[PDB]
Amino acid sequence: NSGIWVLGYGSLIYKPPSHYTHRIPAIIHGFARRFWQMSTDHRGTPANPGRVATLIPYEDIIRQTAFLKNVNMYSESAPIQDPDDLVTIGVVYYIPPEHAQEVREYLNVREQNGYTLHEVEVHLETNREHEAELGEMLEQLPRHNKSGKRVLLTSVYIGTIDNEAFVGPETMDETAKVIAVSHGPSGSNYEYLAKLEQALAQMPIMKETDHYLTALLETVNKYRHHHHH
Repeated sequence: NSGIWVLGYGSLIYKPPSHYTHRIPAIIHGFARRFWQMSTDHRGTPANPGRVATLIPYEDIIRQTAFLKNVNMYSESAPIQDPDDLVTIGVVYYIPPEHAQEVREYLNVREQNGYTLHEVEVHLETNREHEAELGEMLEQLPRHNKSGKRVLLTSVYIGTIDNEAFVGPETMDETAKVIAVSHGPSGSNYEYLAKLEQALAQMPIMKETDHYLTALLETVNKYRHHHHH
């Protein structure tokens, strides 16, 4: 078999697949990350479902007024004019052939709650070590005409707007109250958001932006420790 490239944009950024051998920062164009997937098994419960991350493609954004309004509200590029105006940061992992089959099965079970497997293009933000170890591969990837970055086809888990766990569109006030208090077998819903925002904030990817995630964390923090009990 071949190896696999797996894109992480939520908890896979800071709780990675097993056995990976490369981990590269990745610019995902044409998708917005939203906390519009409910979690009844990890970060919430059947009685009180949490919220976890999913990616919403441009082609779905432009099919509902509520989605288009929400992306413009939080984006510097408002009004969003084209798919490349939507930017989400993540990382891509390489799993070598010897482990790809087993890691795929682990990730399928880890993401069982409504995610499906897709293939998307990302722009790589490589460092010099990546360029030393993977230069022969990078030279064979196309360079994007606008960004000048190498473009890589990578697999990705996405809760599509059709899946049973999808709760979008949801206003930030409603999403933040749920994240502030939900808690499941994996831990608090708050930890999932806070670790994701920290893992992105601590990535050495500079400004060359969708403010949703930082706005969400700010709202969650205001609601935290102000529950009725």
